Amino acid sequence: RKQVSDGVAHIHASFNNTIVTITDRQGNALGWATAGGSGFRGSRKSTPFAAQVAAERCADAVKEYGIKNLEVMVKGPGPGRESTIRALNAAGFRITNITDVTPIPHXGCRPPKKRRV
Amino acid sequence: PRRRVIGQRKILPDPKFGSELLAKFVNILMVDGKKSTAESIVYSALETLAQRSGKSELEAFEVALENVRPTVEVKSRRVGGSTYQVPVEVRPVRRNALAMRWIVEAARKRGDKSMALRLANELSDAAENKGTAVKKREDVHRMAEANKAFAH
Amino acid sequence: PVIKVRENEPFDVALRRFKRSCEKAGVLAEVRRREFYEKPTTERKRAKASAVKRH
RNA sequence: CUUGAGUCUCGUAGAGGGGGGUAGAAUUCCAGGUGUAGCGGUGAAAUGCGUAGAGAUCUGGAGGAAUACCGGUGGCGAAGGCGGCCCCCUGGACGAAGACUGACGCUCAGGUGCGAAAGCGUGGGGAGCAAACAGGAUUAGAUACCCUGGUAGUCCACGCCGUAAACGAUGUCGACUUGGAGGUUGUGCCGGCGUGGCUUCCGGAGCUAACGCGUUAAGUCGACCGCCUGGGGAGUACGGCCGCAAGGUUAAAACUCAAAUGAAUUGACGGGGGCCCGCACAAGCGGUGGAGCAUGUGGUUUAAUUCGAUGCAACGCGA
RNA sequence: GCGGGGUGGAGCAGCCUGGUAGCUCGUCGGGCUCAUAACCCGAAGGUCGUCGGUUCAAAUCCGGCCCCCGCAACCA
RNA sequence: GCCCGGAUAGCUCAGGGUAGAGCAGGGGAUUGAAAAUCCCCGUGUCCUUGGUUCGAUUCCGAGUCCGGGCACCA
RNA sequence: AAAAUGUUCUAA
RNA sequence: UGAGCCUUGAUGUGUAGGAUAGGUGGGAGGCUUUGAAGUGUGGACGCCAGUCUGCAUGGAGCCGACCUUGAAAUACCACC
Ligand SMILES: [Mg+2]
Ligand SMILES: [Mg+2]
Ligand SMILES: [Mg+2]
Ligand SMILES: [Mg+2]
Ligand SMILES: [Mg+2]
Ligand SMILES: [Mg+2]
Ligand SMILES: [Mg+2]
Ligand SMILES: [Mg+2]
Ligand SMILES: [Mg+2]
Ligand SMILES: [Mg+2]
Ligand SMILES: [Mg+2]
Ligand SMILES: [Mg+2]
Ligand SMILES: [Mg+2]
Ligand SMILES: [Mg+2]
Ligand SMILES: [Mg+2]
Ligand SMILES: [Mg+2]
Ligand SMILES: [Mg+2]
Ligand SMILES: [Mg+2]
Ligand SMILES: [Mg+2]
Ligand SMILES: [Mg+2]
Ligand SMILES: [Mg+2]
Ligand SMILES: [Mg+2]
Ligand SMILES: [Mg+2]
Repeated sequence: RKQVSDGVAHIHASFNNTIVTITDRQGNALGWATAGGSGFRGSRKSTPFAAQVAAERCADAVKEYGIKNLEVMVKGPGPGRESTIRALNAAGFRITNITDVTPIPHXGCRPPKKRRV
Repeated sequence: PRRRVIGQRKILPDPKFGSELLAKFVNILMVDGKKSTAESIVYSALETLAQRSGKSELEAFEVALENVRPTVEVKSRRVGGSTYQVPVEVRPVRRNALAMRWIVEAARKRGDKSMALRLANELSDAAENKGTAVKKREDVHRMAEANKAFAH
Repeated sequence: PVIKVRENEPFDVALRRFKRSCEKAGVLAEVRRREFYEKPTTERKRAKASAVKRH
């Protein structure tokens, strides 16, 4: 509906999947797309390409809204951690402030036991 | 091989057209080491194609060939027990050889009377993107584009 | 790793600066080290092994 | 008597200990806003969450636990151990000058105290993690590894337990015996010259079965203590003491074997690491396995179906 | 006295609803392997406890007998 | 008996102007087998009939069967 | 990713 | 914030075609400088084929029936 032109991209990129959501500067989500929904499942859900595809099909999800000043707020140690920004730029968004908001505990809670593979 | 000292082998051109590509075609269609029979079959099929196409006797062959060449192949690579088939580009000589082999094996998998008729039909059908060799090209392209994520 | 793109700064070098900043801040190293719990004896042994190898 | 031991004076560093308070990040939950079809997980999946609106993003709130960076083969402590910041109480160590007591020392069976984690009792607390447990996979099976959850427990107060590869596998105290490179703490004189404490690596003599140790000795000695006497049986049984219990501690014998063992050497092997090669893969072409026949073999049969070869490297082999 | 059952070598379906005998393991033959197990590809294997009857046709439906599981056996 | 629903493929379900969306099955591909995923293929009077307009499942009429609610249930 | 085993004595 | 009602403004591109045309219609001329074919800007919908546009500049045109549709052009105009 209402154009915004000053949104923000949240890229939750983990080791298994990439979730990219274009929201407003108030945090209100406008659109979202995942590597698992772009058309990938399994070893392909976690490929830097899948995150690129998810970002490029999330960009065209938010077309009725504003486009001018998307900014990236990537989070998580995902394989699709920079290809998402590539796709966002290729879609036609100028990135003003690109930042990392990965949650780092300052100690925090005990992590799960290590996998014995 | 490990040494990788292989070079290139010169193939004498086709006597009737002076083309190394058509010589390679005659040579691929060979069975049990018979240059003369394969050459006769290729010549007859090309004459039929030229008569029914009106382009040329070598340009029409290249037109049919262009519509069946693959622009990308896929090479297997196991990672964790499962396969990770990675797409790779195909060198021009390899894509020529692949298209030519596909055309020959598609012509062999037909039901016409003689091999010359089978091959002429196959090239005519490939020039229109309707033969089974073109179907194999399309399947290879689609399956190499499906797992494009692995093309690092 | 908060960086604002400079006035008329090209995009590619901007996220090159972003990658350099996050590498300097060690975000990915911290996340990798916090994925699983390392027993204190294991952490001490790893530190000792790193010290011995470096020396 | 002062040189061992200790006291006093000033100063220094330190995750040394006990108590109280507080801060930020993060994980969980609760509510509310936006938003839509997947999240999550794996080697791949599925269980599990999700159209009752999840995941994602933003706002407010609750609670528990641990303190990223600093951070360092750094520091402190007898050992176990100790890591945000602040305050209160408190132990020890070290240094520079002196003054003081004047052998007041060292070790120590029994004794006493401290003593990781797990565990136990009572009362709280419970975010995350996670024995037991359930489910999904994997597998021939999988009472496991992997995944999804998850209770004791992990946290606090008090009281038990008193064991660990509680290890430097090296008891404590004192003296003596070439060096090198550091780290961390004081200190004098004048950026250098000296001087103490603790600590890391290398290495000389010497020692050791060797590996190695080597002024922080496993070198040369002295004092005292603990401990060993082949491998199993067995740190077990019985008895004693201790414990709420789990169990701890002290601790045999019959029987049985001719070994068990430590270090190092040469090979071999590794689902250890490298650097290479081979129709070994990859790229291709043609076959075998199907049919009929030939031939050899096994088996069966026969009076005999001669004997031998019989993984690769026997089977159109001796022939 | 009442109910259920008997089907390849083993354990279970097919019986209600007469014409259509299946699943897993096991066995045999060939593969992989230095061999065995696992695994892979093929095959054989039960005329249905027995007898009688109906029906064109019975494992099936109905009766007798045999064997085996249960259930019941109470008031004195 | 009335009211509310329908009848679409080997199977589950949409949609006056097109017969389709997916799942099974076969095949190609990788691959030791099983995989996920990739690609190709079909599976119809859209229950029968009558009116409709330039045709009809699509608007309606008469029925058959397949599910709920209610009523008589002596 | 899964990948179990190798009768007794003798070692020429 | 639905539900229902009354009115306005357009919506409903089988198949032809100039035409994002369902039926019906008094009936085939109004509109126009009471600033008009050509417009820049802005908005609505769109299976994006084609319609509406607030105003500017611009200047005064636009033109129905006639031909391929099963139907006829919103030139004036009425009921779903
Ligand atoms: Mg995990
Ligand atoms: Mg110390
Ligand atoms: Mg004692
Ligand atoms: Mg404890
Ligand atoms: Mg309790
Ligand atoms: Mg289980
Ligand atoms: Mg678990
Ligand atoms: Mg407790
Ligand atoms: Mg002990
Ligand atoms: Mg000891
Ligand atoms: Mg040394
Ligand atoms: Mg010694
Ligand atoms: Mg003994
Ligand atoms: Mg005991
Ligand atoms: Mg006892
Ligand atoms: Mg040894
Ligand atoms: Mg090969
Ligand atoms: Mg044969
Ligand atoms: Mg013989
Ligand atoms: Mg002999
Ligand atoms: Mg067999
Ligand atoms: Mg073995
Ligand atoms: Mg053995």
